[PDB]
Amino acid sequence: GSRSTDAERLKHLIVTPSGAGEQNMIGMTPTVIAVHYLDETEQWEKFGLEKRQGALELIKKGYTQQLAFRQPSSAFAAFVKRAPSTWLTAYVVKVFSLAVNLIAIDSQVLCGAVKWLILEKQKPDGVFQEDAPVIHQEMIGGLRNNNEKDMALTAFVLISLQEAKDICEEQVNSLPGSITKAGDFLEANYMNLQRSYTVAIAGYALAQMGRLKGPLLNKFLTTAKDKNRWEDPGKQLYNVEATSYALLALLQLKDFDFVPPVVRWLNEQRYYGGGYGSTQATFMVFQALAQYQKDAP
Amino acid sequence: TDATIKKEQKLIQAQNLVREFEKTHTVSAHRKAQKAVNLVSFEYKVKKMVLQERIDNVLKQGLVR
Repeated sequence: GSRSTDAERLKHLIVTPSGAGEQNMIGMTPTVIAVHYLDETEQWEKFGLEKRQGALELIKKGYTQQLAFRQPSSAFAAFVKRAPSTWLTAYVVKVFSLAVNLIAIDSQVLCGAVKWLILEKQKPDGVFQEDAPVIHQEMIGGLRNNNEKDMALTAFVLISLQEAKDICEEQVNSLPGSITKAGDFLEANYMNLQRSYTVAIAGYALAQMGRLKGPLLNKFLTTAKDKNRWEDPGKQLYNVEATSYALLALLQLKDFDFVPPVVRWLNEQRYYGGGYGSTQATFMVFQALAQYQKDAP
Repeated sequence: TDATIKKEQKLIQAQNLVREFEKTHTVSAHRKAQKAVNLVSFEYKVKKMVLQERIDNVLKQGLVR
């Protein structure tokens, strides 16, 4: 273990959700993840047990407001008559899955979205496609890049499906095979990957299904710069996001020998989330570190 | 129909953990009970609400560590 990131650095993450379909999720992200992170690292007594209830109310409030954007199909978009976003619907899946520990979450809402992605947006080769990009391109983190898009997006959607699996097992029959077809696409193409970001994200996707091994694992691990980070020329934020996915992959692998320099690089970023364009870095860095604090010896 | 047993078990798990939240009022227990509840089938739509309502109530009371 390493020291937990100090609660005080996280106070600004307790945020009102507002706006429409997209921006309501931008608001919901930080409070969701800050409560997740603080619950895991047990900082509530020495910080404000009662501020937790307030955050729980805000989360309840984002969830509730988000249902006003649920389309008949079970998909999501900024507005109810907007064509539904594959990325957004998968992202609502990602956040609500993590919030099952925190508030009432309706399975049918969550699994409905899962089912729609599989049924509507997955290709026969297992790729997921976005037919209606979100307005808020700053909220999709390193996916905003144009290269390696089918692999980055497919890994992103696959990750949501894997995080919804326990909750949706009994009601989405198609789910296990959808997971495998997506894995198949990622595995077949993983070795050709050029981008550190795509390597880290597809690596976490693959690892969760025990498919990151052999030459693919070696690819994953040797893409790290100095054994501590996954980075590309671009915004630093994508690199904190990619390194956080890579840490989740390491944790899945139980590669605790590789872990500590990666945790030290992240901690030394002093990246406390929040702000325009921070949705993916904020969610992912705190998901990763909470997982790290939960798992690591 | 192992699928009946699963659903039946989710229910007991949720009943058990909600009863236990009610006993300790911890964040830890809250988290267990809330997930458990959200895991119960719409098949038991009724007892699911009652357990959820039970959770919200322990939350009104207030948590302690």
